[PDB]
Amino acid sequence: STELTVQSERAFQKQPHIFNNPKVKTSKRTKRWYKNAGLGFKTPKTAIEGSYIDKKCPFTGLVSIRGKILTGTVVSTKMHRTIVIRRAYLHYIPKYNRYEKRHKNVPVHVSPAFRVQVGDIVTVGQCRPISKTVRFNVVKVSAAAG
Amino acid sequence: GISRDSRHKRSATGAKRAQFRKKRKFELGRQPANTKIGAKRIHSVRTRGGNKKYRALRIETGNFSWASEGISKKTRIAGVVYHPSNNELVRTNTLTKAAIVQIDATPFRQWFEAHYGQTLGKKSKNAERKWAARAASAKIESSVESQFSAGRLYACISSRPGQSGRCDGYILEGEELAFYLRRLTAKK
Amino acid sequence: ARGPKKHLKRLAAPHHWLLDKLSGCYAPRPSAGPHKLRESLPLIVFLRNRLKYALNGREVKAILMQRHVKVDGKVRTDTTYPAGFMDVITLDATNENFRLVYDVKGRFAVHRITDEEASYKLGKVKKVQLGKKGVPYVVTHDGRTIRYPDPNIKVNDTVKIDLASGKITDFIKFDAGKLVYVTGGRNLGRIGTIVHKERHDGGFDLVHIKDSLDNTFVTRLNNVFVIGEQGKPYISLPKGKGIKLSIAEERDRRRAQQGL
RNA sequence: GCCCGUCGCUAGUACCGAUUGAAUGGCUUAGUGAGGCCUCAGGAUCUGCUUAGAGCGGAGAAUUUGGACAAACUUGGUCAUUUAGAGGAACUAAAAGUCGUAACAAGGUUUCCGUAGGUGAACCUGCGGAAGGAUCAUUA
RNA sequence: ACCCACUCGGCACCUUACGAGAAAUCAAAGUCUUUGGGUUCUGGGGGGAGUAUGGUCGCAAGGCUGAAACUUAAAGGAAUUG
RNA sequence: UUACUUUGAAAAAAUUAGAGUGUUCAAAGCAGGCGUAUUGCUCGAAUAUAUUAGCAUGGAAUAAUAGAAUAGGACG
RNA sequence: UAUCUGGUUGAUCCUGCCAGUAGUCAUAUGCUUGUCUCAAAGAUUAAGCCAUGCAUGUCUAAGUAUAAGCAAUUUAUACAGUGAAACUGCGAAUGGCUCAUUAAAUCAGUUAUCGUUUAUUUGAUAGUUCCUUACAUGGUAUAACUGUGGUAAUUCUAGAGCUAAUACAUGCUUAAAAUCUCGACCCUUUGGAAGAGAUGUAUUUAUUAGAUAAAAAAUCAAUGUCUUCGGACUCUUUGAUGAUUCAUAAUAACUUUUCGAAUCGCAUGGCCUUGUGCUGGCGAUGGUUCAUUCAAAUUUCUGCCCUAUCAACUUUCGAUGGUAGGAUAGUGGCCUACCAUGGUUUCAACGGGUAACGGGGAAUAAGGGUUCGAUUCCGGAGAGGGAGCCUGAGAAACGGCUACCA
RNA sequence: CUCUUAAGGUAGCCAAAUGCCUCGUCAUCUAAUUAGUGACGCGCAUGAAUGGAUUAACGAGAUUCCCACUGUCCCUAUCUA
RNA sequence: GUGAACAGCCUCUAGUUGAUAGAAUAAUGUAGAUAAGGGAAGUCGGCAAAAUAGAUCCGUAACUUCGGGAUAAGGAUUGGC
Ligand SMILES: NC[C@@H]1O[C@H](O[C@H]2[C@@H](O)[C@H](O[C@@H]3[C@@H](O)[C@H](N)C[C@H](N)[C@H]3O[C@H]3O[C@H](CO)[C@@H](O)[C@H](O)[C@H]3N)O[C@@H]2CO)[C@H](N)[C@@H](O)[C@@H]1O
Ligand SMILES: NC[C@@H]1O[C@H](O[C@H]2[C@@H](O)[C@H](O[C@@H]3[C@@H](O)[C@H](N)C[C@H](N)[C@H]3O[C@H]3O[C@H](CO)[C@@H](O)[C@H](O)[C@H]3N)O[C@@H]2CO)[C@H](N)[C@@H](O)[C@@H]1O
Ligand SMILES: NC[C@@H]1O[C@H](O[C@H]2[C@@H](O)[C@H](O[C@@H]3[C@@H](O)[C@H](N)C[C@H](N)[C@H]3O[C@H]3O[C@H](CO)[C@@H](O)[C@H](O)[C@H]3N)O[C@@H]2CO)[C@H](N)[C@@H](O)[C@@H]1O
Ligand SMILES: NC[C@@H]1O[C@H](O[C@H]2[C@@H](O)[C@H](O[C@@H]3[C@@H](O)[C@H](N)C[C@H](N)[C@H]3O[C@H]3O[C@H](CO)[C@@H](O)[C@H](O)[C@H]3N)O[C@@H]2CO)[C@H](N)[C@@H](O)[C@@H]1O
Ligand SMILES: NC[C@@H]1O[C@H](O[C@H]2[C@@H](O)[C@H](O[C@@H]3[C@@H](O)[C@H](N)C[C@H](N)[C@H]3O[C@H]3O[C@H](CO)[C@@H](O)[C@H](O)[C@H]3N)O[C@@H]2CO)[C@H](N)[C@@H](O)[C@@H]1O
Ligand SMILES: [Mg+2]
Ligand SMILES: [Mg+2]
Ligand SMILES: [Mg+2]
Ligand SMILES: [Mg+2]
Ligand SMILES: [Mg+2]
Ligand SMILES: [Mg+2]
Ligand SMILES: [Mg+2]
Ligand SMILES: [Mg+2]
Ligand SMILES: [Mg+2]
Ligand SMILES: [Mg+2]
Ligand SMILES: [Mg+2]
Ligand SMILES: [Mg+2]
Ligand SMILES: [Mg+2]
Ligand SMILES: [Mg+2]
Ligand SMILES: [Mg+2]
Ligand SMILES: [Mg+2]
Ligand SMILES: [Mg+2]
Ligand SMILES: [Mg+2]
Ligand SMILES: [Mg+2]
Ligand SMILES: [Mg+2]
Ligand SMILES: [Mg+2]
Ligand SMILES: [Mg+2]
Ligand SMILES: [Mg+2]
Ligand SMILES: [Mg+2]
Ligand SMILES: [Mg+2]
Ligand SMILES: [Mg+2]
Ligand SMILES: [Mg+2]
Ligand SMILES: [Mg+2]
Ligand SMILES: [Mg+2]
Ligand SMILES: [Mg+2]
Ligand SMILES: [Mg+2]
Ligand SMILES: [Mg+2]
Ligand SMILES: [Mg+2]
Ligand SMILES: [Mg+2]
Ligand SMILES: [Mg+2]
Ligand SMILES: [Mg+2]
Ligand SMILES: [Mg+2]
Ligand SMILES: [Mg+2]
Ligand SMILES: [Mg+2]
Ligand SMILES: [Mg+2]
Ligand SMILES: [Mg+2]
Ligand SMILES: [Mg+2]
Ligand SMILES: [Mg+2]
Ligand SMILES: [Mg+2]
Ligand SMILES: [Mg+2]
Ligand SMILES: [Mg+2]
Ligand SMILES: [Mg+2]
Ligand SMILES: [Mg+2]
Ligand SMILES: [Mg+2]
Ligand SMILES: [Mg+2]
Ligand SMILES: [Mg+2]
Ligand SMILES: [Mg+2]
Ligand SMILES: [Mg+2]
Ligand SMILES: [Mg+2]
Ligand SMILES: [Mg+2]
Ligand SMILES: [Mg+2]
Ligand SMILES: [Mg+2]
Ligand SMILES: [Mg+2]
Ligand SMILES: [Mg+2]
Ligand SMILES: [Mg+2]
Ligand SMILES: [Mg+2]
Ligand SMILES: [Mg+2]
Ligand SMILES: [Mg+2]
Ligand SMILES: [Mg+2]
Ligand SMILES: [Mg+2]
Ligand SMILES: [Mg+2]
Ligand SMILES: [Mg+2]
Ligand SMILES: [Mg+2]
Ligand SMILES: [Mg+2]
Ligand SMILES: [Mg+2]
Ligand SMILES: [Mg+2]
Ligand SMILES: [Mg+2]
Ligand SMILES: [Mg+2]
Ligand SMILES: [Mg+2]
Ligand SMILES: [Mg+2]
Ligand SMILES: [Mg+2]
Ligand SMILES: [Mg+2]
Ligand SMILES: [Mg+2]
Ligand SMILES: [Mg+2]
Ligand SMILES: [Mg+2]
Ligand SMILES: [Mg+2]
Ligand SMILES: [Mg+2]
Ligand SMILES: [Mg+2]
Ligand SMILES: [Mg+2]
Ligand SMILES: [Mg+2]
Ligand SMILES: [Mg+2]
Ligand SMILES: [Mg+2]
Ligand SMILES: [Mg+2]
Ligand SMILES: [Mg+2]
Ligand SMILES: [Mg+2]
Ligand SMILES: [Mg+2]
Ligand SMILES: [Mg+2]
Ligand SMILES: [Mg+2]
Ligand SMILES: [Mg+2]
Ligand SMILES: [Mg+2]
Ligand SMILES: [Mg+2]
Ligand SMILES: [Mg+2]
Ligand SMILES: [Mg+2]
Ligand SMILES: [Mg+2]
Ligand SMILES: [Mg+2]
Ligand SMILES: [Mg+2]
Ligand SMILES: [Mg+2]
Ligand SMILES: [Mg+2]
Ligand SMILES: [Mg+2]
Repeated sequence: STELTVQSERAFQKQPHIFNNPKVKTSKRTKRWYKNAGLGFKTPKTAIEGSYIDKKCPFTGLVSIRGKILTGTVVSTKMHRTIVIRRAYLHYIPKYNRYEKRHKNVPVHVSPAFRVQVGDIVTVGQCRPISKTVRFNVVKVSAAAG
Repeated sequence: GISRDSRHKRSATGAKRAQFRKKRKFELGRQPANTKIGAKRIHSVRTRGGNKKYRALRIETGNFSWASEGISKKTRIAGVVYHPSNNELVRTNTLTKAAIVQIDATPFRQWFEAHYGQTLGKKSKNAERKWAARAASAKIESSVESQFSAGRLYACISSRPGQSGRCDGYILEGEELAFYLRRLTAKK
Repeated sequence: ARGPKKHLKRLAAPHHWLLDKLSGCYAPRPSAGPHKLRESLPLIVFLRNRLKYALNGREVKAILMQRHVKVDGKVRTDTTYPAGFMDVITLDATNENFRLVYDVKGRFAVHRITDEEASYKLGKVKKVQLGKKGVPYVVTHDGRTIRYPDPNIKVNDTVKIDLASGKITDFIKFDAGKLVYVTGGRNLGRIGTIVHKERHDGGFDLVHIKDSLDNTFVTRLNNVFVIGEQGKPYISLPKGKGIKLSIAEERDRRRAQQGL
């Protein structure tokens, strides 16, 4: 997961209404717009200091996290800028006064700010339909396992 | 009519779901108006809840903005050149967003020479007052000046012509100007 | 289902109207109001089912169309008009007035206030924002929007409101230990003071409460209405003053005043 | 005594079955394709602006270019549910027919198993089992 | 190599029922209405029938999987006396 | 760090349970009750419920889970 | 509201089913049938087909009356009482019915809209319109109506002539500033100055602000005041959120330029130079944005019955994702273009069945359960089957239209 | 049980390229079928390397039907060497 | 050259231009063609004739000696620039 100079698309990649003037000159030539997701979620280093665009990123992008916030472990990284999380849970079946183990998979967009891999319990939260299946964005990432 | 529903689609598991109900107006969609250069013709659409969308059909001459100058004048919009989605729009010269068109540069040339006083790219004592102050900001770009020699400038449609009815944009500057240049020459 | 629903069925109506099961299939379906018809009193319910002045459906109209009733200072023609919390309802030819306030069981109580105290009302400021030209504005629970308000007023305050004109006569902020009427919930209709406001980021702040008899209980911030300064409301509460006497305690008081 | 199978008659259920068997519905490849909607047009008639008369604008019917939507017809397939059938081949009912007597006594060749072949019928024989045997037993 | 005592781990055996079971019997077939250490498999009256059908495996004989209609008040186990 | 456990909030009305009340009894209903019965007083319409999910909360047993092994550990 | 009995034998104890018993807001049927209260009822078979009737229409003082309409006798000579028709307005998207589809679908409880639309209702919001010639109020067009007509026939209509508006199309109008540009002429310094435009609101794009947490001196361009040849620098404008590119404001433009009252009813007051001058009362209907209300659309989490004689499924031709666009009221593979190869599954996908609309609930009454829910409430779907659509705030409507099939 | 002459048609198959009666009978196909196919079988006179039954693939072999196709026909006409 | 190709069609080299000839254009022939609507009703029988046809993509049943059946069946495409 190493992104290039990030300007490779048939379209130009820039955050909306972010204009660094050609006439005026600064030390780092172009500006950067990041934000604060809220709910005590640290908007990380790579976002502010990265080159990426990602109009779908929880920061540096046009989405907004509201509603549920969920956890679960990364299953599939195979996609691009989205991933699959697996939230395991039990289920109470009263007749036998016992539990059965169910599970659900959540497709979730992942910012190029974060780096995730098969492993990796990860915190994720819901922002609007971004694509088809995906209602959730990766807002927080811990390490994997031993 | 066209349907925006997600239930004609397949489930993420892949299964094909039975038709649960009929089509309802609020999930509809309508036909693109593929707006091309020409004597202005704009059709009204009666939207949801009344109101109006405006179909761009033939669009010449709409508003454009020179970013760094902070000024906006109206010009002709010759045609398209590039387009990230479909070259078909280039070839057919259709106007949408992200268009990268070419516009009349002359009303954009006039403002400059009647402001900064330098003719572009080669009495009234109250005027030399002003032109004195505004200098030292009077260098634009090597890449933004050269197009004034031709008479047409590189601009990108930022409106949604089939929606608003206006076709508007902003002249290309900075690296964004460079990005589409490295396209036009290394593509065509 | 193709549009707006113009009917209400009996048994689907709000429980706090205390309608009877039989007598019809339908309720009045309050009009589109200042108040949500969920929590609201249609004029017909008040006049006919509470004041017992009107005996009919046709009779309630004969009152209104006789120009009799007003509400919050202004005459109200509408049969189903949804008089809500903290309203006025003046009848000149009967000389009375009523401020609508909840029971300790949670129903709208039939509560007479005098020719004054029906001057002003209280309302909870739901939002405060910037309007056109820069003009700030504020709006109450009942949908009164009041312009150029006090920069101190934020959401979850109350506002004392002159009727015949409008605007704002002082106000009461929201902090520890203020008088509060409970707008809806399990504890709806109770009165108390603020033991704490449990903050919750992303919705549903819990508000701790203590009443005159030192009972504790919690509800939603959205249902917490500030009615004034501790032990001193800004309006006139009815009997029991929202004290929530226990069911066991109730039985005695009924068999107490019952004798000889 | 109990008791097996064939054979013989009476009634009943399902099965196999030539019919490239029928019927109903869903999803469908192909071909064709109404209708309104969008769009390129068209311009019966009627008609305003600047200046008999000429230039530029608006209103608009039939008709029409292209497009998406798309019923539906024809022909195929697929899935479902139901169903006709000469004949075939079972099983089940009803009893004291016919043939013998396989099993129950060491049932008169102990019985039974898997397998294999054979026989009007139960059955008979080969091999390897088991004991649920007719032997819990020959340091003698 | 033999004897003797101890101790694991074996193929069985004997006596007692402490218990258990319908009984025959059982050191487990006990620790079960004082009902739960963990876990796998199967059975749910007798037939019809391991039949029909589909699938699958086999060169084949066959194996694995495996119904329903319908029929029936018994079938059965252990033990007792004849 | 979860699973769990308590308290709560937010839970439609009917319906179930259930308080009250003399529909003549009752099934019901949510009425009613006292009066001076010549321009009247007045208490009601309680209460508790599927226990999964979600939300807030107290609990830290039980059972899980992470943590310094070629130190790439902690600390100022 | 913790029970059992009858039946396999010569008798016996077991296994085991058959049989009995009781309940059912559970249906049919038979026999019988007096009184009060109460009241389910073509769901099941066939969302099969239906002769006829009915079921959606609607006027206040307060849009439009010259009815060859009724009525008194109108101060009523513009109208004025009543009031058919017809115009404009609004509704006809509610109800009521049915359970045919529908198995992650609907639905429930629970979230979301920092992802949209909203008639109405309630609450606020508007001095700005012409520019170089109605404001004592512009223009025509038409229905009803009358009259000449066609067709077997319909809630069919032709053409001839009248006349209205809150219909249709038009269109003036008002304060004081203040900031912007551009700039005739005067001509030196730290130099200036008439008067010519521009500024309501909305539409479209671009850019700017929407900020602060703790304190000190040096830099450059031109000023931003100011005093007395000494140059001083005093002061940073936020509303809200967990969170925004939010509210709101700023500049440059843009627009077949949105709204900015040519509108009705009751009154008849007050002023003075007395012109029918000037000014005035409570109402009704409107209208721009905003909030509100009645809603709508999508949406988070978790939860469905039988089936493996269904084990792999999705990806032609959208299957999963990325970008851009288009379309929508708006998010989104909703659609298109390009690009990647993703997405689901033994924790049971995918497929099949359902004599399946989901739920609130119902029957049964040790506990734990078993069974049912077409059906009074809520949500959903549909109006013979399918699709398409006009009007509209709201419909993919059927007691609306268009087509096909039957 | 008998009988002449050794036995006395088993497994299979069938109106079969083997059946007289015979255009057997039943079903199927058709408006109609001495045709075809499926059955039935005391089979004049099937029947086991005189080989019996089955059989994928193959065939200028014999046979029936279907779709397509057509002057084969209705019903004939015209053109060129 | 076209093409899968020693195919068929046209061509360079080379060899031929030889097969009695002239005039007509009846009938019937021999050989080559086309037919409205119907579509095997023709006939012992579809005899003859007609329809199919290359290539690319798609899809492809029973049965089976598992090798086949298979080009099964059924569809779409095809120039030029
Ligand atoms: N890098 C400079 C800029 O930083 C900006 O972000 C910073 C501030 O502009 C932003 O300010 C927020 C603002 O976003 C929001 N819309 C309104 C809010 N009142 C402001 O302030 C907020 O942050 C400040 C601290 O800066 C706090 O003191 C304050 O309590 C908090 N409300 O908080 C950020 C603090 O680091 C943007 N990311 C972007 O424009 C740009 O990157
Ligand atoms: N009602 C008759 C017809 O129903 C049709 O609709 C049918 C379908 O929508 C639906 O059919 C389903 C089908 O979707 C699904 N994929 C398979 C399922 N077996 C079918 O089911 C149907 O047929 C089966 C028998 O096959 C019946 O047992 C069942 O009751 C019936 N619903 O059920 C309906 C049949 O009742 C059409 N609306 C129309 O042609 C006609 O009205
Ligand atoms: N009767 C009033 C109440 O209705 C409620 O009805 C439920 C639904 O109507 C409502 O559903 C959502 C709601 O969660 C959400 N916050 C707002 C949303 N508009 C609602 O959904 C609505 O739109 C969807 C989609 O078009 C429809 O399918 C649905 O019928 C409709 N109610 O959520 C409610 C609770 O799940 C409940 N039955 C109950 O609280 C109460 O009876
Ligand atoms: N035609 C088969 C039908 O099977 C039905 O049920 C059958 C099975 O569903 C049921 O269970 C069988 C079991 O017998 C067999 N010996 C083991 C097998 N795993 C089980 O199978 C069943 O359960 C497993 C999960 O355990 C599922 O994965 C499987 O799909 C399901 N058939 O047992 C039955 C077979 O004995 C009914 N018996 C009847 O409808 C019919 O017999
Ligand atoms: N395969 C087609 C190829 O093209 C030609 O064949 C085509 C034509 O020659 C042939 O034409 C035949 C005609 O010959 C024959 N004698 C009569 C037939 N009706 C015609 O054919 C056509 O007829 C009409 C249209 O005219 C349609 O109804 C019919 O479907 C069509 N096949 O139709 C053939 C297409 O089906 C050449 N014979 C040959 O190159 C090759 O066969
Ligand atoms: Mg990635
Ligand atoms: Mg569609
Ligand atoms: Mg109402
Ligand atoms: Mg609700
Ligand atoms: Mg029989
Ligand atoms: Mg088709
Ligand atoms: Mg068409
Ligand atoms: Mg039979
Ligand atoms: Mg047969
Ligand atoms: Mg005998
Ligand atoms: Mg015998
Ligand atoms: Mg014997
Ligand atoms: Mg013997
Ligand atoms: Mg013997
Ligand atoms: Mg003997
Ligand atoms: Mg023997
Ligand atoms: Mg024996
Ligand atoms: Mg033998
Ligand atoms: Mg025999
Ligand atoms: Mg046995
Ligand atoms: Mg017990
Ligand atoms: Mg059994
Ligand atoms: Mg077997
Ligand atoms: Mg089998
Ligand atoms: Mg025995
Ligand atoms: Mg009760
Ligand atoms: Mg342990
Ligand atoms: Mg027995
Ligand atoms: Mg019984
Ligand atoms: Mg019915
Ligand atoms: Mg009914
Ligand atoms: Mg309805
Ligand atoms: Mg289904
Ligand atoms: Mg819900
Ligand atoms: Mg006109
Ligand atoms: Mg006319
Ligand atoms: Mg006329
Ligand atoms: Mg903005
Ligand atoms: Mg009003
Ligand atoms: Mg794949
Ligand atoms: Mg399609
Ligand atoms: Mg995308
Ligand atoms: Mg997009
Ligand atoms: Mg969208
Ligand atoms: Mg793939
Ligand atoms: Mg159904
Ligand atoms: Mg059900
Ligand atoms: Mg239901
Ligand atoms: Mg019970
Ligand atoms: Mg119970
Ligand atoms: Mg029990
Ligand atoms: Mg039904
Ligand atoms: Mg049912
Ligand atoms: Mg309903
Ligand atoms: Mg019908
Ligand atoms: Mg209208
Ligand atoms: Mg509908
Ligand atoms: Mg309707
Ligand atoms: Mg319809
Ligand atoms: Mg109807
Ligand atoms: Mg024989
Ligand atoms: Mg012979
Ligand atoms: Mg023999
Ligand atoms: Mg033999
Ligand atoms: Mg024969
Ligand atoms: Mg024959
Ligand atoms: Mg044969
Ligand atoms: Mg023969
Ligand atoms: Mg024949
Ligand atoms: Mg024959
Ligand atoms: Mg035959
Ligand atoms: Mg025979
Ligand atoms: Mg024979
Ligand atoms: Mg004979
Ligand atoms: Mg012979
Ligand atoms: Mg021989
Ligand atoms: Mg021989
Ligand atoms: Mg022979
Ligand atoms: Mg042979
Ligand atoms: Mg062959
Ligand atoms: Mg052949
Ligand atoms: Mg052949
Ligand atoms: Mg042949
Ligand atoms: Mg021919
Ligand atoms: Mg070649
Ligand atoms: Mg060749
Ligand atoms: Mg010769
Ligand atoms: Mg000659
Ligand atoms: Mg000839
Ligand atoms: Mg010939
Ligand atoms: Mg020809
Ligand atoms: Mg012909
Ligand atoms: Mg033809
Ligand atoms: Mg044909
Ligand atoms: Mg023939
Ligand atoms: Mg013939
Ligand atoms: Mg013949
Ligand atoms: Mg031939
Ligand atoms: Mg020919
Ligand atoms: Mg292939
Ligand atoms: Mg095979
Ligand atoms: Mg083929
Ligand atoms: Mg074949
Ligand atoms: Mg081509």
